[PDB]
Amino acid sequence: QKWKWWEEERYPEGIKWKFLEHKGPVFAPPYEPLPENVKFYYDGKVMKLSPKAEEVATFFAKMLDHEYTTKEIFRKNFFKDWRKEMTNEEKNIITNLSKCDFTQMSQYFKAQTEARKQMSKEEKLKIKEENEKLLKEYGFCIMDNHKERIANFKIEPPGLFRGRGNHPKMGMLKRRIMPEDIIINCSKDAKVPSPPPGHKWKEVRHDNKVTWLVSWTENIQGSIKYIMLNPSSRIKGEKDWQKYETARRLKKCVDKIRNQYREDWKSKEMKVRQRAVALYFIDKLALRAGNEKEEGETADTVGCCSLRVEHINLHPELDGQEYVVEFDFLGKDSIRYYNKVPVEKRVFKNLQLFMENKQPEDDLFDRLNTGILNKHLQDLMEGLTAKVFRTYNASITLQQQLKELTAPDENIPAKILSYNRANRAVAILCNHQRAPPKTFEKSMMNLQTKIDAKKEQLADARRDLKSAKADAKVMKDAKTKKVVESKKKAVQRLEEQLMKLEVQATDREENKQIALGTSKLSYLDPRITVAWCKKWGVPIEKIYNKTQREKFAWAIDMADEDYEF
DNA sequence: AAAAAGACTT
DNA sequence: GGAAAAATTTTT
DNA sequence: AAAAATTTTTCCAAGTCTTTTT
Ligand SMILES: O=C1NC(=O)c2c1c1c3ccc(O)cc3[nH]c1c1c2c2ccc(O)cc2n1C1O[C@H](CO)[C@@H](O)[C@H](O)[C@H]1O
Repeated sequence: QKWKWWEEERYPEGIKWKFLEHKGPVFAPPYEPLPENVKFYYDGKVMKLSPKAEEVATFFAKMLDHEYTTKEIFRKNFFKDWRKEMTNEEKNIITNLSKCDFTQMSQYFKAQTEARKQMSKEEKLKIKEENEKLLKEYGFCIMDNHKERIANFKIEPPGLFRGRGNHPKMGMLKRRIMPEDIIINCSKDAKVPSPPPGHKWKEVRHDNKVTWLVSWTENIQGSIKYIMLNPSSRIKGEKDWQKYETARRLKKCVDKIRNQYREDWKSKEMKVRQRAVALYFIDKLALRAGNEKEEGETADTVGCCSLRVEHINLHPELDGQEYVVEFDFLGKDSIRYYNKVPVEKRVFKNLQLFMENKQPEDDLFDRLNTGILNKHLQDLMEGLTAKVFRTYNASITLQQQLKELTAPDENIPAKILSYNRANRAVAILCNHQRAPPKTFEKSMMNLQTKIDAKKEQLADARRDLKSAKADAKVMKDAKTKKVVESKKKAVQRLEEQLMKLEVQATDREENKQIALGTSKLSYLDPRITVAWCKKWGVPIEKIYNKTQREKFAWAIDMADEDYEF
């Protein structure tokens, strides 16, 4: 049938749903104990571990081939949380982690992973079918007259935290979520889910002000984790559309604001002069608005409104250009932003006033935060917040670059290269850097020998064409004229295959150190892509995959070739 | 306000 | 949503 | 067949921003 929610009357602000019914969450598979043959050693003597401690042991044993299991924090934190999980007799023997031997456990787990790849077709088909019924019983929920798919109905299995970068809590045990940790959300008129036999849920609420189905607190940072609906849903979609419409509401007066902060660099007060240079960095240079986070709980990473004096270095003339600012800091997910950038005169002179009488450990932009920045952005435009500047700047840049890289005479695969090249341009700006895959980028040798193999085929096609024109000299008739037709059609068809493999090769080389993914899903308006695909006749299925085609369903229907962001 | 929470992004 | 796995696929 | 490159689920957190409590 297919529900077109985008044609319906917008949902009144306040309420998110009227009805909500779901079979609750699926719990993480229980611990399957280690057999009599797999032994844990301590001080070279055998030790049978109690089911609680043996479970945490398995969590360290599996990551043993990694490099972080030698880090001080990972080992301190781990051993702390492991000592808790032990019995009073084990706490007395096991004084340190360094005298423990996990090798037999680690080998068993490297053996089971290997034994799972050698599993028979009859067995694999049995797991894949009982996995697809789990998806039909717990995978969907009812939300207002329609069935909507759930995002992550499965609850996270217990293991060890690593997080990203230099984390202070890395190594800590993520404890198993029991039904008693779960808060349920459904309507009054709905069938409240039944908890696992001989268990009870923490609290069953009916909050129609919220979009979640199940929620709970996780022990590492204490933040609330949620079971939300799949992107194809109304609730996640109507909001994603709204986002991209508030990026357009910025476009019609962006130049007005971009020519306001410029004059504010010459302002009277210090607070007004800081807020303006901050806004410049977010807009033109693409920085996330740095929210102040607690120290010693998360990694030391910053953003704009949280940048420190040590993070930026000033240089007058570097390699030929005036007023250069050198950025060197770890952003979200510990990803480094290195940027040497020629700015205006009044900016470079302003940064000196901010770094005046301050130490390297102090915050560059004092008398400012994200809330002080956002209050001004609300009085500049309704709904405007600091992240709309990444959405706008990304979406507009995708449109400008497509209007430049799409040649009307190009064939279909070459047009795709253009969209990727334009996607790439947005990935570099919005800082979605990546590290080259370990030993997998050497398979570039195997992709080039597919292009050099097609040249071997064309070096026989061009020399097959030369036997069509050299035989036209001796006896020219209707049978010899067909050899100049059939052996010219082949040269053109093998040449369009070499072009296709040279197009798809330039993609992988230039897109080595960046990622299109984040931008594609969360920053680029899909209507810009659909308009493009309808304009050049390129089928959408060649740009958007199975998942994204369902997420952006609203853009695939409602959007003509004439859409202008 | 000004932390501390809770809800959605990315 | 990127990085690692697993369910598929193309080269061997 | 059986090693190997490409493709799609399943692991794992870290931000932005609004809403409570203190
Ligand atoms: O960029 C990301 N880095 C991440 O580590 C990440 C990201 C995204 C993400 C980026 C763009 C986007 O559009 C959606 C997205 N969902 C993410 C992550 C996670 C993520 C990480 C750990 C985890 O346990 C659940 C997660 N979900 C998930 O996102 C939500 C977290 O509450 C849930 O819907 C569910 O856990 C699962 O989908």
